[PDB]
Amino acid sequence: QCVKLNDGHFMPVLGFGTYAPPEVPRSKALEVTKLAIEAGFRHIDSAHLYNNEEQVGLAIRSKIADGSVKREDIFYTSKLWSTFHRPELVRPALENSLKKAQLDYVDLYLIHSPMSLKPIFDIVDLCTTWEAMEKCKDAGLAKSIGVSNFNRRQLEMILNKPGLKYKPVCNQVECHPYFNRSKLLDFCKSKDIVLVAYSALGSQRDKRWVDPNSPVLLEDPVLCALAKKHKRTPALIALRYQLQRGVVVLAKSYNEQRIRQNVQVFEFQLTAEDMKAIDGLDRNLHYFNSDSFASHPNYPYSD
Ligand SMILES: NC(=O)c1ccc[n+]([C@@H]2O[C@H](COP(=O)([O-])OP(=O)(O)OC[C@H]3O[C@@H](n4cnc5c(N)ncnc54)[C@H](OP(=O)(O)O)[C@@H]3O)[C@@H](O)[C@H]2O)c1
Ligand SMILES: CC1=C(CC(=O)O)c2cc(F)ccc2/C1=C\c1ccc([S@](C)=O)cc1
Repeated sequence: QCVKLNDGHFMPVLGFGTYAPPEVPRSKALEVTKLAIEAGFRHIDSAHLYNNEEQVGLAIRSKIADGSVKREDIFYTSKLWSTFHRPELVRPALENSLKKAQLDYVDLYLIHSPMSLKPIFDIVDLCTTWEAMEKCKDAGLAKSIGVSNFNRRQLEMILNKPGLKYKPVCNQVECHPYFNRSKLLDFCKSKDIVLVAYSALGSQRDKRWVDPNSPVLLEDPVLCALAKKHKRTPALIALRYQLQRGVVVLAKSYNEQRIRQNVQVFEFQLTAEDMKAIDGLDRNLHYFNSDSFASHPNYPYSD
């Protein structure tokens, strides 16, 4: 199914995450994005940062070419990287992501992060960045625009901007049973802003930003015990948890079996008691936990 965004467009509630670390051959993104679409994924999450937009757009275009899907059946997101926050850089950055993917438009374009970088940190009025995203939606380059990694105060800045034309349709943030974002989720729902969860499965645990001593979400005993009760898997429990909270959830897998497993999230449900047990896992744990973000003046978790 799909959720209706506050601008009238529609977002599929389960999305495929395309990020893989640079040790993975660029060509794997092409193969696993085709598998994801074959499996039933219709929402595809990419970013300038991921260095995979050529491969991901080819996968989408290839699945249009063989008649498996139409362009309008695919929801494709890209993101503005943080060295392009200056308003004059936003449109060219988007047109580059479009040229790489070879698409006429993205369904969704996000400010990837509030933590601006020199075009070394930068100081940018993100309200001006936002005005330039608005113009991109006006131009038809992005169907919808939104933000990623914004905390409540940074989102309020956008929402209270003098002469705002379009609300962010979404805030894409770290969100999973260890860090379930209940308060931010409530705030978003009160503004008809969709919360989209990334690292919903515990993150890739990349050693550059994630402490390998952090607990492994998918080994959690409550998730395991739920997975055994429903005869599903811990990953599926964690994904279904978000859908029943009204969260759009991403899932990265470069594995053929797992990509196909993840679509099973539509095939079952959890009870109130299951949901309450999962909500009781919350421990304020963001897996991305690095000096590279934490020392930034607009670090979202400075809270
Ligand atoms: N906006 C941002 O700042 C931001 C930040 C992080 C992520 N994201 C987006 O969100 C996407 C997903 O988040 P993430 O990359 O942190 O990964 P994730 O979705 O939390 O997945 C973590 C690991 O879960 C494994 N997995 C997938 N399905 C599984 C299953 N059924 N059972 C067991 N393990 C399974 C995957 O390993 P395998 O590949 O081996 O299956 C994956 O590497 C990202 O790729 C990117 O598209 C955005
Ligand atoms: C892999 C990665 C992600 C995850 C994703 O989007 O899937 C990410 C998300 C952000 F909001 C910001 C940075 C990153 C990132 C790599 C990265 C980290 C620090 C820097 S610099 C040293 O500040 C540059 C790049």
